[PDB]
Amino acid sequence: ILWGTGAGSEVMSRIAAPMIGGMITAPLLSLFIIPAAYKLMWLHRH
Amino acid sequence: VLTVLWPLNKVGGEFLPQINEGDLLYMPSTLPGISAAEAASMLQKTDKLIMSVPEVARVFGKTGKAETATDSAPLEMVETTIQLKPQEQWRPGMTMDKIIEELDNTVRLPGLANLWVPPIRNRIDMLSTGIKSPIGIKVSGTVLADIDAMAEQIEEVARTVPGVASALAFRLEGGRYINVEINREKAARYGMTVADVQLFVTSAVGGAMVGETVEGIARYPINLRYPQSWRDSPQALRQLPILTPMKQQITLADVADIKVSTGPSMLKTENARPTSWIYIDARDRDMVSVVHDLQKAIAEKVQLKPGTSVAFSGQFELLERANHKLKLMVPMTLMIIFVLLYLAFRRVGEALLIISSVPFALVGGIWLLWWMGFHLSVATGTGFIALAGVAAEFGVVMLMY
Amino acid sequence: VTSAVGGAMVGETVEGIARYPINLRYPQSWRDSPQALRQLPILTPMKQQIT
Amino acid sequence: EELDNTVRLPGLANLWVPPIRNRIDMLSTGIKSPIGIKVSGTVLADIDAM
Amino acid sequence: VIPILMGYWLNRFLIRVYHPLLLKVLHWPKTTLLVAALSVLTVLWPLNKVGGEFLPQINEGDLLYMPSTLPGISAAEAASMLQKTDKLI
Amino acid sequence: VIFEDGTDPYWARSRVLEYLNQVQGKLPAGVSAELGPDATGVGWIYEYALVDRSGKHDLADLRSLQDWFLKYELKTIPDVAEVASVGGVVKEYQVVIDPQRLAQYGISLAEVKSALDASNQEAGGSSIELAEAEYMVRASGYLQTLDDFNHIVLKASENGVPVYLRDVAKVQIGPEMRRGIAELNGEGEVAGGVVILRSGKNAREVIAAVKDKLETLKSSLPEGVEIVTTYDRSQLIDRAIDNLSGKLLEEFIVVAVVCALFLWHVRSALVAIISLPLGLCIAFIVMHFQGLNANIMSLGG
Amino acid sequence: MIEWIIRRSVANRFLVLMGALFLSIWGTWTIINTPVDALPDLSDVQVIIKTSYPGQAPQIVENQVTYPLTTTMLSVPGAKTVRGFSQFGDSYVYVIFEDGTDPYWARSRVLEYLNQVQGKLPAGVSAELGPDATGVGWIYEYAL
Amino acid sequence: GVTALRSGLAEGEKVVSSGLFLIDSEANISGALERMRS
Amino acid sequence: ASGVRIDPTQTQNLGVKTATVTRGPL
Ligand SMILES: [Cu+2]
Ligand SMILES: [Cu+2]
Repeated sequence: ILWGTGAGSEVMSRIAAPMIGGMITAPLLSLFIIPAAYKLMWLHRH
Repeated sequence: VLTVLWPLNKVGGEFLPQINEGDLLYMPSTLPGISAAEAASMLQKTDKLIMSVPEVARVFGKTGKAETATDSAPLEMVETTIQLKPQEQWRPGMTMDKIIEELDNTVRLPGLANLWVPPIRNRIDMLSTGIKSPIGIKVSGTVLADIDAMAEQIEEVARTVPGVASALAFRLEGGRYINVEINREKAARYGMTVADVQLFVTSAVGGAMVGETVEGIARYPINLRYPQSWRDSPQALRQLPILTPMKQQITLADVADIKVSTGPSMLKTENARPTSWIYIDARDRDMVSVVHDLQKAIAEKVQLKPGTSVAFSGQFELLERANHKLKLMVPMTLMIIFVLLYLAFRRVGEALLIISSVPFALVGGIWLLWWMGFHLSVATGTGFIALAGVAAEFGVVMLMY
Repeated sequence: VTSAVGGAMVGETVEGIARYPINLRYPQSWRDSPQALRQLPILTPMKQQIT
Repeated sequence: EELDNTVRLPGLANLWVPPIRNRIDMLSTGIKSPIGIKVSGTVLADIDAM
Repeated sequence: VIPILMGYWLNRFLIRVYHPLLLKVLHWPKTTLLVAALSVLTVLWPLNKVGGEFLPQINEGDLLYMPSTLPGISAAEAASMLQKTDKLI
Repeated sequence: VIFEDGTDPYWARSRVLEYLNQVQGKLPAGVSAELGPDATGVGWIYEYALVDRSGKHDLADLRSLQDWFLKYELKTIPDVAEVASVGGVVKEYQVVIDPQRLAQYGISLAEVKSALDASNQEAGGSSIELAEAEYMVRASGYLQTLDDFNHIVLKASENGVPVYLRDVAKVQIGPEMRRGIAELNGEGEVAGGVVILRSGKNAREVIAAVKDKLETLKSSLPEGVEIVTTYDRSQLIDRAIDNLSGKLLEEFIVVAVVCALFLWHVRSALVAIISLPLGLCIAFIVMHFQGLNANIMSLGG
Repeated sequence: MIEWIIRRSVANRFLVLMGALFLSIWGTWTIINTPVDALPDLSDVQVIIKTSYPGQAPQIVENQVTYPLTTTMLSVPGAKTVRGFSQFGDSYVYVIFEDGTDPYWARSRVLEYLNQVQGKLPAGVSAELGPDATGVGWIYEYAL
Repeated sequence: GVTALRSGLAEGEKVVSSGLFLIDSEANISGALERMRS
Repeated sequence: ASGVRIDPTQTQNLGVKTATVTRGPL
């Protein structure tokens, strides 16, 4: 749906792009952040 | 996130949506006051040019308007429909951007300023009563003569305050007239009353209808009129033959003076009084401040003649509303965000992680907007919202683990 | 009765947005009292002059 | 009280009421008496006699 | 919020005033209630026969003056009349 | 037309309309059937009067001033069903036929009227192409000067000498016929108007919107012209609300005094008070559902 | 609680399968019957009143038709603003409402203040009401 | 718009310019003029 | 019981246009 090949695709791509590059850096980097954040609370809960 | 988000927003940012249909709409506008003959000829000229480009199959043109309360275009403005050959039949190396480009370069005539738009999108824009400028000024009054001067004198104090501006008193002119100004005293002499003289105007010199033939389901008009030659020119009217009540034989000029003159070509009025507009705007720029600088500016350098007023309205009508109103929703949504995170974890410090680790899902999405070239719109804002939920969905399952 | 002795309206002047009434009538003195009406001058079709 | 004693003219029977309450009473089509009688007919002359 | 914020965020003589009174009422328990529920019937009966007038009235700041006269008045005299009263008001 | 109490107003109005459509043609010459405004017998929100003791204007002026500037500035305010003019004099071009001039000139009353009502219109004679342009054929004929009156043709001899209206009558300008008069403070009769609110809508809202709209014309009105106000509803509304606000701040303190009187630990007072706002919040929220007005009595309980 | 709803749903494996069929069949029915259009969801709300007046200058059209229409429309309940167009030959009057209101309401609303303005109109010019469509209804065009 | 006067009043005298102090619909001019004096 | 006195005559101080008598030609 990203490739604007066809009709009605002019908008059927402007809504997907945010979730293409957005979900490229979200999950892979959330599993870095989530732990790196759940570990800093063992320094205040201890 | 902060570092990449900052210089990644300062990049392009243009108006919101565009939907391209198969066939396209061609609207070319010209000056007002064009004849239904020349305007029709004009329509044929362009249509034959539009046909020149091998990519087009049909061209259904239209000047003026059709018998419907939805169409209201003047002859000076033509709405032409263009259907193109199947996408599989175009020339080897061509697109629609190229087609539209070739059309705008082929189809064009003096005075006729070309323009191209989508059918549906156009129709919407059409019946759309409203104002395009982000900031607009409505000077209403009793007599057009006065208000028209206001706008003129307001434009003078418009290009003297942060923001570009333009008048309107000029957009609303160009109508051509031939005035039969009846002389009551002259007419009286021959025994004719103002109305009597006017008949030779309405019916004699005008294509005035007067009856209908009932032919089955069909119904056609019957109208009285002189021969065209008797009404060719202004002079012709000054020698318009009149058979007075007293069987006297005179000319129209014997009971009236006729003079050519320009004037209004359409009277747009709002609220039952005559109101001329003033279209002021800026490319990009700010909003909630300019109209304030003007409500005090205009009313402090130009005296409003007794019997008129001023009103401010533009594209910020529903802008300042939605905008400010979203600032009354985003807290509600955050307060419902926490209610859902505290609902499955209950650890306060845990909820914070989600509503703060989301920018990663955001920052990465925009770097793709620049690459592909996508534009900034609400559609992208919709994807980014669903994206925020997608990211927050990776966090809840991870925290739980 | 309607027009002569009454303030009967009969037209309107189109003045910009404004619109004012035009009415025909005799002089007030010709209609002061009942007796006045019994001597209301009438110009009959046959150019006769009666009350 | 001072108004009802100051403001008064022959024939002109005075009365005092609230604005809003009056306006309501005004457009109020109806009958004030606890019991009312409507004698309707064809010619006023007859019913008025009823 | 009661115990969650009352714990987070002459009382002797006053009670005394009422106490003996229960010892005073628990005397002839059944009959005391039949004279109290009788003081209701007894007090309610002559307390209703007192005044009883139409329902509501709402007084606004400014007031409305309606004065009516006989019908058949001229728009001249009626206008004059209006000025007369207004100057008195 | 009275309905069964409870029925939707607009239903009733859109109902009566169908049996008023077929009765429009049956009505006399030029009398029209005006429908009641979208308001009731309470919509009367704001009244005012136009005055001018400089002597630069008069009744005729003021009412016109009200009918072509004011009414149009006020009827354009959100939720204002109607702006009714009150006790004013409307300029009337009154042509006074002198009976004797008629007899002397051989003109009849009947003739003058027909002649008058045939010399006050404008005519359109289609268009006329030239220079590939579209020229529109306009024709004058409206009455403008009093001369246009004096010069209404009644009779024209074969000779060429006409007989005008000025020969059978004078054309004085005067007032019209009035159905009601308005007088201000006993020291002068003037014209004004009342602002009537769309039945269901908000009072104080419109009242405010209106007032500030007037604080705009106070620099657009002619010299000597000033708008003296005669009736403000916000005054009472504001006071009734300020009353309730104080009493609700009364019992707040009263409770804070009692529950902190027998219970020394005072922090138990402020926590017992938050039951009031909520007891009222959860109320106005359900009140909105029914969409019922919040009047003086709906503030009594 | 969230768990229990998942527990009893573990049971009734047959009902959930049927409740899924009543949902899949109820969805297959509406995915078709529901109005499909490339029509970009409308725009604005207003009632149109066009009155044709052949061969009449913009000014005369104003005084004879547009004026009495617009001015008398000022008092139609629900009218935010009123647009008046006096073109040489036609009179397009627009009555704009508060976005959201029912179209037919507005139309059945404007009608009452157009009933009393019909007789006031010139000789034989009529007040035509806008169609039951918007600025997108233009579906199919053709030529003979 | 100006009437030459034969008598009745001398030069200078200020005079209101309105028959708008009476009601066009039979406000007996003689009587309505009386209300203005006492 | 109010012997309040009032001016019976018609009164107007809120809108009356006045003109001055002149000597000149028609
Ligand atoms: Cu167009
Ligand atoms: Cu009353």
